[PDB]
Amino acid sequence: MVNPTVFFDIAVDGEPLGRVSFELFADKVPKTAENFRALSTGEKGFGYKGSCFHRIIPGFMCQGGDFTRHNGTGGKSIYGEKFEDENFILKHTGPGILSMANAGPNTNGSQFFICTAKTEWLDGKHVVFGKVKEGMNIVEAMERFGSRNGKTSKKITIADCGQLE
Repeated sequence: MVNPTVFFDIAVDGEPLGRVSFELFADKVPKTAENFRALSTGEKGFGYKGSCFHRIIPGFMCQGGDFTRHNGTGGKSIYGEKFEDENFILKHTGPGILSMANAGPNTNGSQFFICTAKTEWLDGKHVVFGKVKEGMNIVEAMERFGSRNGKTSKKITIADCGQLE
């Protein structure tokens, strides 16, 4: 059963930018991969469609997935509560790594980040569960709207998202 692929169609102040696709490592972190997959399809009745990337820091990361409060304070998983750190098998090895944001041990919800640099200090603290497969260039384009404190200079949104074959 092949690892799923999901896509985000990104816009900038409502104007299309491009598509980023991700391989989700369901073979290694199935519970975490499944959360992200089902939030991307919206099949549980909530998820990432229409949400923003609220914190973009060039040379570090692009963080999104707070579909309830749009600022880093919200989000929820498909599991009715925040869920555990599944494992730390995979490491933050460089740009394109897809990993869970959190606020302490075992507090995964919906927020995630895309690395734009190697972030090894996060190893063992944030669960890595995917990587960018296509459109790393689009992540780099997104990154340019960020700033040192993370505030974006244009609204960066997931205008559509879902699963590709």
